[PDB]
Amino acid sequence: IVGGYTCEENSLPYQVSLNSGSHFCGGSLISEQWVVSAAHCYKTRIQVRLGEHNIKVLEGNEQFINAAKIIRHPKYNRDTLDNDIMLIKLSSPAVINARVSTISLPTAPPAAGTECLISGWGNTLSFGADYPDELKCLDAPVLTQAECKASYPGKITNSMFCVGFLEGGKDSCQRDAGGPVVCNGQLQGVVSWGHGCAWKNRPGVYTKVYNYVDWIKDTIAANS
Amino acid sequence: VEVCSEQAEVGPCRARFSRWYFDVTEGKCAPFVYGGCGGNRNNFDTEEYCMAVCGS
Repeated sequence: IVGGYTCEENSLPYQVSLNSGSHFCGGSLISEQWVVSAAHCYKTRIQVRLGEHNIKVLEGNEQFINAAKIIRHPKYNRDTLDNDIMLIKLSSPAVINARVSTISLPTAPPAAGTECLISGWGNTLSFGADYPDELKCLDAPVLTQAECKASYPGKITNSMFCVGFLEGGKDSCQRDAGGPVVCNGQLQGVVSWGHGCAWKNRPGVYTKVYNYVDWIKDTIAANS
Repeated sequence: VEVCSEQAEVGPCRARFSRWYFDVTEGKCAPFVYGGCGGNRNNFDTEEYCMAVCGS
């Protein structure tokens, strides 16, 4: 998160991180045994941590669970980043409480202009790198999917939409990918890609989760 | 066939993968942050695969 601010402890009980040695992506706890992330965060072997706030200063209340299945969207395309979404099934169901909890699936597509919360432990600078330890937050509006394809000509697909500021200075960054964007209390997108971090006229591109509530639901029933 | 002189590229996506690129000007491989998607072929999983393909 560039230009954002530090979240208060507990205020995102759904924000989850993916690990194999180090923190490489974020995630969203959507059901006791399921997490939603981006498909370019795929790794054969992932350990999902939950309830985290300071990544390198833990307290007793976090939860470490190894992924027991990692399913990427059948129509994921590595070059164009089409259908950049993926799910993770946790080997043990999460204990849901005041610091680990689920997020509702989106009941409608993201309205352009709507304010959303985007989070994750991603890089704080646009020039250079500074990966923070305390979870960061950013308040940003959905933008019209006409300015989104103006920013990135010929590279938007039916799965993507833009959030952020066209001026620049505020965005998600490397390590935020797969993390949540939550609008009016439900999960509207997964951070995916962007040319740079918070550059002028290049806002973050995110994955339209609403287009996947059917597939996400069949996948949980064919692996239960 | 000669990508070892290409820059280390993070790419458009936004993971943090630890990868390796061959640094042409110090004659060894070094690490860089890779988004997970896009980039160039001067990008390898281990410091050893990197040296085996472009070492001196």
